[PDB]
Amino acid sequence: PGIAWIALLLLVIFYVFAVMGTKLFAQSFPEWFGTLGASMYTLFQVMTLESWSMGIARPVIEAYPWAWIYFVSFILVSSFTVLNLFIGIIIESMQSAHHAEDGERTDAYRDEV
Amino acid sequence: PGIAWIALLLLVIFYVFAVMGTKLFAQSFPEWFGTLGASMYTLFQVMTLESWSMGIARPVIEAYPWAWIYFVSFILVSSFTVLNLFIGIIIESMQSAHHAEDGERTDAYRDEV
Amino acid sequence: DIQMTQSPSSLSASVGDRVTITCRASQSVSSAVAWYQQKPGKAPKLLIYSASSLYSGVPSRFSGSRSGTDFTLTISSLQPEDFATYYCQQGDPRLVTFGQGTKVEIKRTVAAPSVFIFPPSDSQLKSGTASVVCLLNNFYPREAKVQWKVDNALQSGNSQESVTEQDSKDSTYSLSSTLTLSKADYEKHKVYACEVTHQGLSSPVTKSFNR
Amino acid sequence: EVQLVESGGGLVQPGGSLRLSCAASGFNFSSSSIHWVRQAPGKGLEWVASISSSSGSTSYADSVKGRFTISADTSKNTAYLQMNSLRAEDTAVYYCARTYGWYYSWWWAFDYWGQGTLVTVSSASTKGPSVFPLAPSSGGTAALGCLVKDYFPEPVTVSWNSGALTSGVHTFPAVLQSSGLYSLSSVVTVPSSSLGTQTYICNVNHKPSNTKVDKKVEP
Amino acid sequence: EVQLVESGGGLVQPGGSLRLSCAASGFNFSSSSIHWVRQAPGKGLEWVASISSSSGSTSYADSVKGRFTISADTSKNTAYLQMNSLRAEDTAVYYCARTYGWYYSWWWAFDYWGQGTLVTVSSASTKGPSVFPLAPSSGGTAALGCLVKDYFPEPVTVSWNSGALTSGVHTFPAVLQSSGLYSLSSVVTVPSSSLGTQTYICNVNHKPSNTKVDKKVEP
Ligand SMILES: CCCCCCCCCCCCCCCC(=O)OC[C@H](COP(=O)(O)OC[C@@H](O)CO)OC(=O)CCCCCCCCCCCCCCC
Ligand SMILES: CCCCCCCCCCCCCCCC(=O)OC[C@H](COP(=O)(O)OC[C@@H](O)CO)OC(=O)CCCCCCCCCCCCCCC
Ligand SMILES: O=C(O)c1ccc([N+](=O)[O-])cc1
Ligand SMILES: O=C(O)c1ccc([N+](=O)[O-])cc1
Ligand SMILES: O=C(O)c1ccc([N+](=O)[O-])cc1
Ligand SMILES: O=C(O)c1ccc([N+](=O)[O-])cc1
Ligand SMILES: O=C(O)c1ccc([N+](=O)[O-])cc1
Ligand SMILES: O=C(O)c1ccc([N+](=O)[O-])cc1
Ligand SMILES: O=C(O)c1ccc([N+](=O)[O-])cc1
Ligand SMILES: CCCCCCCC
Ligand SMILES: CCCCCCCC
Ligand SMILES: CCCCCCCC
Ligand SMILES: CCCCC
Ligand SMILES: CCCCC
Repeated sequence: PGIAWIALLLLVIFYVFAVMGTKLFAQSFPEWFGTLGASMYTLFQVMTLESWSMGIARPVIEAYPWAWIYFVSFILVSSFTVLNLFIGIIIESMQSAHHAEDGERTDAYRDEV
Repeated sequence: PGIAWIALLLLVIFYVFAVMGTKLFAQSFPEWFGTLGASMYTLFQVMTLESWSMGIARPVIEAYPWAWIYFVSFILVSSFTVLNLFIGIIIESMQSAHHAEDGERTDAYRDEV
Repeated sequence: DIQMTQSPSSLSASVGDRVTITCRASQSVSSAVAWYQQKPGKAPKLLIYSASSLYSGVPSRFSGSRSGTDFTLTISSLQPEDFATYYCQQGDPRLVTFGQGTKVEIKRTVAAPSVFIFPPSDSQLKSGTASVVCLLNNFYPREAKVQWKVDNALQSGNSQESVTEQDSKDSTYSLSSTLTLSKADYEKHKVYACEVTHQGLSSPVTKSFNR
Repeated sequence: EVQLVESGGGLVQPGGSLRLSCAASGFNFSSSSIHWVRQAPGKGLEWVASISSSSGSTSYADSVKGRFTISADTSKNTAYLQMNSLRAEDTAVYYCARTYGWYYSWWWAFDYWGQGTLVTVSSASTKGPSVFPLAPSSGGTAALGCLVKDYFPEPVTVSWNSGALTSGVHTFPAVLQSSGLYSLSSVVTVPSSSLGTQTYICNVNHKPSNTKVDKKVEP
Repeated sequence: EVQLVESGGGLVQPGGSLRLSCAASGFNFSSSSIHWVRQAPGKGLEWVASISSSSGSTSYADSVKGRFTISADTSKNTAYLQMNSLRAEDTAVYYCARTYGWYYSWWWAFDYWGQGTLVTVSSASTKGPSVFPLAPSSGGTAALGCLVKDYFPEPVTVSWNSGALTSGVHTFPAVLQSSGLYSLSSVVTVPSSSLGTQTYICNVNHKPSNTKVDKKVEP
């Protein structure tokens, strides 16, 4: 389907949280948030939830203790879009019985032609 | 209908919370969260909300007091998907008057043919 | 540029004494510091993480403390196997620095060496060059003196000495003095001796052979 | 069982290159970070590089930036350090470490350390050692052993009866012997009454030259 | 009323098998957990196994892992312990317990305990006992009773007039009598003036041999 039209929203979320991380942490953590690319990359590394993820997390939170509600929100706002989006498709996919009728009318009518 | 296409989402939720439980509790509770299978099984046992459920819960929370917001979230995020999904079907099932007309158009047309 | 200045460089305390090691950071790193034990030539092992928390399996005599910008490793009762070099660490994905290190040496009572001498090997004489090995086992302190005597003529410039690291259980030293000589001067002479002049000996003890 | 077996070091000519492998076993490699930390003979520890096994992110020290390159293959379950433009400073023992966490990642522990491998950057060629027994003299006081002379580069791994005789061994560190080859001794003390009871073999090995030599010592 | 009636134990030959049933009654079986805990004669309690009735999850002790198997049928409303490769160590009294909770599950209480059933692992065969009255002598001081000799295996359940005479009873524990059979006594003290007022029957029972014997005692 148009499931790549979905990833546009996820890149928008990456973008907005990367701009946030740039506005918040560029002066203090330049290698991780000094550019938009660095913020994108650091958010991806945190989203991996791996060793490097906690490694990035710890100094940012030592310097700015509130920073956690940044990261957590990025993990929540993202995951709850997908799920919600992913739960809407199922509803918009359970409207295809009418589509089976569509094909069947195609059969009968294109014989009449 | 495609009600088994729904259970894919529930297995995705099981998967993500099992990966969470693995990342959080594997080192400290290996028999319950040392593998992905163990995490899946332990989450199912907790979702049962039975004697074994609280039995699993108590040492995990004694060791990590925050762990409750893990379990609770697993119980919430799950149940509020189902309900929400379950409340969307009803809306997408109250659409079928147009379907009844569909069949009635099938009748009048097939004789026409 | 996160600098870690560790002190002292070397220290020597008897068994049971209380050892302190300071490591100062240049800014508030509040608890990123770790402490490591390294026995010679072996892999470093983690003693302390979080600058206070003790790694699972470390004895209770190791403890970590903090004062603002100055971290401290304390050994309550120094054991002879605690002979090692200790390192303090920073922590970050993007940069990691260690301290200069602190070598902990053990102190014990005076120990006289077991002295031995070895003749050159049979197949070693086939090389045209021979070596005489004078062994000094299980002594303390590290200072010793090995003199060579070939036909009661003292040697210089043809011997080398190698000392082991301080032992884990008895905390004593071992010394190997290798005397290299061309086979010509080996066969031209008959008396060979090494004379140990150690602190734990009243009269310098000599070991000799005759070929 | 949770170990990091590293290899690939040894001798290399200046301006050359060398690959170091660190195979992880017993834990989850992807979830961990892998580290290369070097120690030159006679100094403290020096951080070289770090990498996330799963994420692939890398971080290098300013002293070796661009010249070294750290990588990690999760399928091969092993991290790697490729070293280029090697020089005299790079002559050191390199160690492989990990941070496998949720604990140690929020502190950069590093929790476990590999055993170490030597990298000597020099011009001269490899040479195997010569193993020469050291003859005894006569229920105690029997100092015997074997000498290992004229090898280059380091190291020589000496044992006794394949690890059977451990107590009493005083394998010495090597010396230079201006010629330019390493030469060490390996002594052990036993009861003199048992000169004939047990077999006394020193199992010398020198992997740069494949010199796997077994020699018995007897009066 | 909230009870755990267990059965299925007794005598079994070494290397054999035996099934233990624990029927729950009076509470919600599914919501509870069921437990088998054993006590060998002359030691403390030893945990054997636990199971969630509803969830079906099981947990076994390392001492009996693989050999035993715990199960629970919610329709039959009963838990089960299947025992295989039985040995001399397994000779013990096994107890069935529960944790029915929201409060005892967050502590693993266990709240209620079944009454117990014996499992003796031996080679010899079943034997019924011999019930021999013990004659009195003459408003007090009348010690009478009956002896129960030559039975195997344990136990013998002695009563008096179907539980009518309870006070004054001193049913003894059994002894071995080197031959290899158990032999106990069962005494009771009454007023001597009532030797003729009440009937004194000791209702001996030995379920391994179905020896249901009633015997009166009189001077
Ligand atoms: C939750 C942390 C669990 C940590 C357990 C281990 C670490 C500490 C050791 C505890 C052992 C305690 C033994 C004494 C404790 C003891 O035995 O029980 C004392 C008390 C009474 O217990 P129950 O009502 O469970 O008693 C049942 C009896 O009625 C049956 O006879 O327990 C309660 O407070 C129960 C209510 C749950 C209390 C937590 C509910 C949430 C309350 C928070 C309200 C939030 C509002 C917002 C505030 C931010
Ligand atoms: C503002 C938010 C909090 C900021 C986070 C602070 C960074 C932590 C710095 C710790 C200083 C280090 C000293 C060791 C600290 C230490 O001993 O920690 C104990 C331990 C930390 O792990 P370690 O590796 O230090 O401990 C090893 C041991 O666990 C076993 O060897 O586990 C914790 O409890 C983690 C949870 C931190 C607790 C904070 C979580 C928030 C709890 C909230 C509870 C619910 C509130 C609900 C409202 C009613
Ligand atoms: O270099 C940047 O990308 C950058 C952008 C915005 C801000 N700021 O909003 O403070 C700082 C740095
Ligand atoms: O062990 C795994 O297969 C595995 C699962 C999840 C992730 N992860 O989403 O980070 C990585 C590895
Ligand atoms: O596992 C449950 O969610 C559950 C469902 C139904 C009942 N019940 O109705 O007995 C108990 C537990
Ligand atoms: O306090 C914590 O460390 C914590 C851990 C896990 C979660 N959680 O899985 O949502 C929340 C807080
Ligand atoms: O080789 C890898 O494992 C690898 C993984 C991820 C990326 N990347 O997201 O850029 C690159 C390499
Ligand atoms: O490993 C790094 O430091 C790194 C930083 C940024 C990017 N990047 O913006 O693609 C890649 C690697
Ligand atoms: O009781 C257990 O230990 C158990 C664990 C896992 C599974 N299982 O994932 O099938 C079954 C039993
Ligand atoms: C992404 C939201 C960050 C909020 C920062 C709050 C600082 C006190
Ligand atoms: C202590 C680490 C907890 C972080 C887990 C992810 C939080 C959403
Ligand atoms: C690609 C690996 C999927 C998880 C396999 C789990 C095997 C126990
Ligand atoms: C990456 C988020 C960490 C929350 C403590
Ligand atoms: C323990 C809190 C649960 C809220 C539904």
